[PDB]
Amino acid sequence: MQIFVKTLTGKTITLEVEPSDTIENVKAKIQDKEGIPPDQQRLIFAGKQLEDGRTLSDYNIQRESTLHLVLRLRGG
Amino acid sequence: MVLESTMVCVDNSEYMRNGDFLPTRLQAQQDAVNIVCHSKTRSNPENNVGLITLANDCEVLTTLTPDTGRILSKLHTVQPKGKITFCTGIRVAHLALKHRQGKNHKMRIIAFVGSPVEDNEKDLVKLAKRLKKEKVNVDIINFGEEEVNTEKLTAFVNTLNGKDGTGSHLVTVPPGPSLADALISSPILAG
Amino acid sequence: LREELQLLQEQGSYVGEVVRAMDKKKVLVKVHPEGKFVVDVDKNIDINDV
Amino acid sequence: AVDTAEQVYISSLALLKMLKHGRAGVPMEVMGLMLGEFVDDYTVRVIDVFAMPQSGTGVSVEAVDPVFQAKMLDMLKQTGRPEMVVGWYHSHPGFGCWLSGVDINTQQSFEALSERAVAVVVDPIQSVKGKVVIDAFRLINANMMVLGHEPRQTTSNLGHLNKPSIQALIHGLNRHYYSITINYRKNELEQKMLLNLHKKSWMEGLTLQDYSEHCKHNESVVKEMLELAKNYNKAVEEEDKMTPEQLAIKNVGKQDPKRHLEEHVDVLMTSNIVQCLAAMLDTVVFK
Amino acid sequence: AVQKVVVHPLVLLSVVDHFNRIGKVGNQKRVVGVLLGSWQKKVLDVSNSFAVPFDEDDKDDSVWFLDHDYLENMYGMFKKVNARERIVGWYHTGPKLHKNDIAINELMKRYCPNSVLVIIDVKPKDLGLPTEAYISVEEVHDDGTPTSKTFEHVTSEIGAEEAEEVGVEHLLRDIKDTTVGTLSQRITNQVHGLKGLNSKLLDIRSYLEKVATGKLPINHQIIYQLQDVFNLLPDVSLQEFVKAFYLKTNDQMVVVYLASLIRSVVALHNLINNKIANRDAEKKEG
Amino acid sequence: EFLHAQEEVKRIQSIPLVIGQFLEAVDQNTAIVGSTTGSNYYVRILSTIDRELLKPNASVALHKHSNALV
Amino acid sequence: ENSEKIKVNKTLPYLVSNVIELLDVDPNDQEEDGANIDLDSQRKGKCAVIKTSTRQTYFLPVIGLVDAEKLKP
Amino acid sequence: CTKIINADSEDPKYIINVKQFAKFVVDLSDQVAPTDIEEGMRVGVDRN
Amino acid sequence: KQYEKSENDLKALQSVGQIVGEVLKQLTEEKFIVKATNGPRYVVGCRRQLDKSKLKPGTRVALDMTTLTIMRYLPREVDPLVYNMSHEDPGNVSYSEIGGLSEQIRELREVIELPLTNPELFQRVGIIPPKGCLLYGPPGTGKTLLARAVASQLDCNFLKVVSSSIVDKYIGESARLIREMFNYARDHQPCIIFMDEIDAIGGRRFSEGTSADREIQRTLMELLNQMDGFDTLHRVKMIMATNRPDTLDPAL
Ligand SMILES: Nc1ncnc2c1ncn2[C@@H]1O[C@H](COP(=O)(O)OP(=O)(O)OP(=O)(O)O)[C@@H](O)[C@H]1O
Ligand SMILES: [Mg+2]
Ligand SMILES: [Zn+2]
Repeated sequence: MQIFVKTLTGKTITLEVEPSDTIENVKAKIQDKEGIPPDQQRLIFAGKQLEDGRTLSDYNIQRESTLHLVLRLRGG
Repeated sequence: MVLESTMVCVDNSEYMRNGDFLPTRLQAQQDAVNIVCHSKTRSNPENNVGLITLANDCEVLTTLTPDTGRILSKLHTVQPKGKITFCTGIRVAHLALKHRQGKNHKMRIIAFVGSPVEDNEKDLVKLAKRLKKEKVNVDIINFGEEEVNTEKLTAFVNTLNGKDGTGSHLVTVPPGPSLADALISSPILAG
Repeated sequence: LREELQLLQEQGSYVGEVVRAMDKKKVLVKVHPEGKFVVDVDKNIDINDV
Repeated sequence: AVDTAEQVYISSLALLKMLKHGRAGVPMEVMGLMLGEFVDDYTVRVIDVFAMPQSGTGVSVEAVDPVFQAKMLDMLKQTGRPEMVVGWYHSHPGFGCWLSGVDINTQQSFEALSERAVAVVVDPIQSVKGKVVIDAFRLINANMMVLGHEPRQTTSNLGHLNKPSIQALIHGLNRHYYSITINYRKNELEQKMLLNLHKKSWMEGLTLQDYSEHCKHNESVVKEMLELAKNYNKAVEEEDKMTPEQLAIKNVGKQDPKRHLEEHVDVLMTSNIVQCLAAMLDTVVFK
Repeated sequence: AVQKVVVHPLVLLSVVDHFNRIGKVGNQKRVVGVLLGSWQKKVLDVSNSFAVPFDEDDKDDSVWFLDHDYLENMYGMFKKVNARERIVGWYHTGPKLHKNDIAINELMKRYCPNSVLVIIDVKPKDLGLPTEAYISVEEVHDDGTPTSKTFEHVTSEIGAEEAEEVGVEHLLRDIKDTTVGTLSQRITNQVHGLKGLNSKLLDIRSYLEKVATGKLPINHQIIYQLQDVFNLLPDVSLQEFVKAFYLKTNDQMVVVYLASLIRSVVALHNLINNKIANRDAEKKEG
Repeated sequence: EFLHAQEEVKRIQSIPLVIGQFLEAVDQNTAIVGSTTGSNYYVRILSTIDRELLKPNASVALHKHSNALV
Repeated sequence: ENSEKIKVNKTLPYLVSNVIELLDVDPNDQEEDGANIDLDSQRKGKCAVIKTSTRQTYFLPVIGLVDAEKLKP
Repeated sequence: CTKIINADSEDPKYIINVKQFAKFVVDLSDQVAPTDIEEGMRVGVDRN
Repeated sequence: KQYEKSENDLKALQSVGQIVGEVLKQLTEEKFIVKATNGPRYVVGCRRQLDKSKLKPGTRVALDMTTLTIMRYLPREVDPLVYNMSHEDPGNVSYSEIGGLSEQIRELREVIELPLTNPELFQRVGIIPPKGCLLYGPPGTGKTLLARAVASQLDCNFLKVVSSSIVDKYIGESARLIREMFNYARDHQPCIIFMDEIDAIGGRRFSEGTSADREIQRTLMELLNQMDGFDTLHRVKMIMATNRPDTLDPAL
């Protein structure tokens, strides 16, 4: 199924996944399209923080719903 | 899903204070608001349900929010005392829906009137043609007691869904204190 | 006046103590408690003036 | 490629949010977002700035939960008009401006989605009143550092105008990032209304000044001005003497008359000429 | 109750940018927002603000809206991101004191007890200070209504800060009147404030437009001060107000006469300091 | 313009500031100080300091890295 | 991955020191977010004061790989 | 050049000592056995 | 649980040690002036949250390494020689075990136990109770034993001193302990100082034979001044013991 990954950068990323897929597989697919490891990524679905240990169906994420992508932030 | 925003206008007028309806007039319309805000949320998760009034003091009692914990808190000892002022009820309904986060939603308002109104029919028809230029569809549902065969409200709905509107209705009140869960089964089933 | 903003970042100069000079244009100078240094002279300083 | 004439336009509005958030938590490295409006491959415009709750250490500073980020941007779209994150900043406390080994790392995270995330340093200590030292940066590939190939293909006479500090040159400049020349977007929309709003008064001058004590203060200076002139009745008398370049190095322990003796003359003038003139207008105006 | 208010130039500026962001409506909008600050030592402080969504329709202009969820969460973020910061009241863009600002203050006083408002300027032309603030006082009193409530202006000025003084003095870089000597007072308040008294003489000339033709409420509590001003008009020139005026001119000018006498001798000692460097080098150098 | 550059020079008067002590001066606008790290230095000065507030045995501020008079 | 990263930053030159004192410091009042720091004063266990054998004293809020129970002045 | 206080079991982990500065925990190089690094013996040590 | 420890170890390795300093005075609201325990004096700033009014001249603070600004204030130190001099005695001997010299036991009780519990009687007569007293005699009569009777009574503010650990070969470290023992004594107001075998540090004086007894007479004259020089020596009682009091300084 298709999903929307709407970043904070005005940009919407489309991915083809399955409802039993883990979030770490979704962040792996973003790594295939962008080159960013899943530690540097945070996924937000309707104000909720997503965990890699559960699947899309545990958070009731379905076809073509909107995610939020915020990146990891550590300065020094 | 479909883009709307359901906006309820509760009735805290002073004619709704007795006990002719069985638990309370207040609590019976409250659970009617409780089940439709479960009907709009579960059919579309984007709709928030907040309440406004059309009394003498048109207050934002609860904010337009998707939570009902403020709605459930204020509707107890809500003090339904006040003179009805429906002539500004159009303005406090319409200007609220222009404060929404989306204008691409369908402007859908329900209105609960359970008191005798003292509006001018010449003033609301200027407000109805105002809503013709504002493209607003409102299903007005009558509760309580009123001037029976509701005066100025048949003439307002007709001047609401005019000019190819043809989709709004006027759910009138039966003058019998029965259970009001079956009275509002016609808006929850279809439009 | 506005040169000194780009002049004072130059590091300071040490101060030492001449003992005696020798052959081939060098002097023997000791620092505060730091060891004696065999250093050369600049061109604007005479050895017999030292 | 790029032309090293990048010319980042910022604002008049964002930099006060930069320094106030930068200085209220100054010795820790505070940071935030840059919410702006992209233009062409050459220039970029950053109009709005907001920070986040952070968690830090001495040498490192992190962020916390990302739900703050998306909810903040939703509220700024619905109020005003929507924008897009053009970059990010941080604040070296009293250092200067460079990318440290951890500052470079979260930049590397942000340059992936858009390749033009501007990295900005603000120092709210080095900035006294004038220079505000800012010096926005952006990474260069260390892969081309391995190639020995010099990037960025200079095609305009605009880049090599400001010279870098040696202390920023000790750090990664110029082996992993570069500098950008910037200026400020100024307009009568704002420039007229911070000038003609800040330093203004209403009665400070149509009023008199402690009328029994102003004339008393006209002796509180003149009394020691006698003996200060006695030093001026002293120091000229030791001239036609030892070569007054010597009279510069020698007189650094004590105060000279000559400079101090024209110091009070300005004070004993403007205290009097103002107070005499302002009194003689109220005779005309007030009846 | 409140001594005075202290406004930073940031919140002064943090309304103008929002006035630009809603400037595309064209027709009519007042900027109304939440004012944040921390009043201490009986002195009102103003630090930060934003603006809340707000609209207004002209027919029956008693219908306002404050999206309080936007007020709840964004202040909750601001209480998070600065716990020193809190609410101090509100503001509006204030051209001409619109009518809804009698109960906007009463709508949101359940947060701030002394919910102060601030009237700002978007088109600056004056000779005063173009920031105005009122306060809420109510009265069951003299003549008007059983329920009466009128706003009263507490004095206003723009406070500075060591952080932001770096910023604004870098952001000016424009025509300035620094080097305060004998001349800055002449132009900050002798050229200027005398014309500042114009628009206050002319302001009470504007209330005077009702002699037989203007608005129907007439005086009752406006003329007790105007009766006093011609009563407290100052003393005439007959007494030793003549004589003691010549007395102090005969004292203040003596100090100027001494100080100018010094000015001639000092530059004369400087004159020989150039005649020592003129004649003693033409034979030496050539 | 001179008054704008007059105040600009004090950006060197920032916060990581170390303490020496005045000893003497060779000439105009160049002096000899002794830091509290034991070693003495021959330093340049900053021009805006009134020179006539120096040498009983004066406490002075010194720059951190370049170590000049501040 | 942790035991690798600990092995990298457990590298053996060791400036040996002496434990002067082992604190009990309380959380501060008042702390705020935006410039929040989990490093200074959020817990009470444990801070300590050391003295290196280069005659240098240091404060530390975080002890490190060794806990606080088996340490003593 | 330095002076060694003691070794310890299971591991090299030598305790070293220098003239006025601190005491360190050090290791060998490849060019020497751990045999003739007995305790209380002066040894030469790189600066980094 | 083994993973949970290995994640705090990741959280450990971002912390940076902080320079321990000391506050000298306060120039302006942000200009502070401190001196490290390393060396030189520094001019420094602070945080805008950390109570710039409470930095009195005298207190002990923490600094940053990189930017060198004050991050935090701290209390006083307790110099772990004296902490390991304070309360490391598990001795439980008692007055029933000593026997034969009960006249002196009541005599010694009078300076250390009586006015600490009932001071109002001396204030009525008008005299001050004694500061301290010493115990001299032939070896092995119960001098060290009698202090061990008192030592099983206090346990937290009783300070036994061997009078030979207090000397070391550095410059001023021998006299730093005597300062920082009695600074610990005023902080714990009911307290007893015990000083066994003072003949090591006591001495008489000399005409300065060796270089060693230069810096011992400095260590001795710090003790003499801290007893009765410009300080109300209150609630701090001193007990001293020796085998031979021939070799004592008459100023002591
Ligand atoms: N009066 C006494 N009653 C019982 N036992 C005693 C008495 N005096 C001494 N002893 C025994 O003698 C031992 C030595 O005691 P202590 O160290 O106090 O002697 P001292 O007077 O301090 O001699 P020195 O000053 O030479 O050490 C103790 O262990 C104790 O058992
Ligand atoms: Mg003994
Ligand atoms: Zn940084």
